[PDB]
Amino acid sequence: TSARTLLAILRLSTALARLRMVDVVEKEDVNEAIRLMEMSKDSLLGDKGQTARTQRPADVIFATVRELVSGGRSVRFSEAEQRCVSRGFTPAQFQAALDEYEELNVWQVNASRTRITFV
Amino acid sequence: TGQKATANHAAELLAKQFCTRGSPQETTVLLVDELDLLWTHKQDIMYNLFDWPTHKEARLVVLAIANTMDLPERIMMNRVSSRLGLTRMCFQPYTYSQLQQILRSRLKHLKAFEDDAIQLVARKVAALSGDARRCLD
Repeated sequence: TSARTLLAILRLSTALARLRMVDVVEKEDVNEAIRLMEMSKDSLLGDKGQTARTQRPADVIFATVRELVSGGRSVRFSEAEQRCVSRGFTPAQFQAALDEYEELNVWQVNASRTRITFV
Repeated sequence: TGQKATANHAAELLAKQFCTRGSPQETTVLLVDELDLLWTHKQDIMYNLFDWPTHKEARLVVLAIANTMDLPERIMMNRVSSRLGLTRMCFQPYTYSQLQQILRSRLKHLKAFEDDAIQLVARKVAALSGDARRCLD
């Protein structure tokens, strides 16, 4: 991919805008233009480039705690929930997710489960 | 007994004493440690040691102590692993709930450590290798 393929992308932007008898371009003429490019480059090989990702119900929870470890050590248990409930994380799944990592020796809590500190 | 000889003068008397017909013995116990140091080129140290308690008047209980379990099928060859048996029960390291109990027995009446610091020390050692010596140190 160099400067030769840069001008080829702008050339396909007018191939679909002239089919609707209009003089403007929309988002449909852009997504369909790159669709034929991704299909052509995958046909030159012997397989199709895909991806694999499992929606873990506890993958984004550990990433939220990382925002408080780099800022401090004695992170309050009630203060860490000020950002988890913003996107829409249910608090019932957070109680079952702490034992998934505390059992494997990651962090530690107290008897009342109100103090969390990254070891 | 009390007689001391060498590796040949004594090694020949112990071979003829185990096969003595008409002499009672006692249920002795043999406790050996670190078997890889006794390995020789002719393999005449670990092989003949296991064939002693496999006789008639032989009451030897060998307690072979080593490290990993794949030693008879790596360093030792066929003759050593043959006359031995598949009675190798390995010992797993202590769990997370076991390290907090052993340290609790030692500190039964020692009011000097909080409950938040005892579980923290036993947590790092449990994730390393679970060694019983790397926790109390």
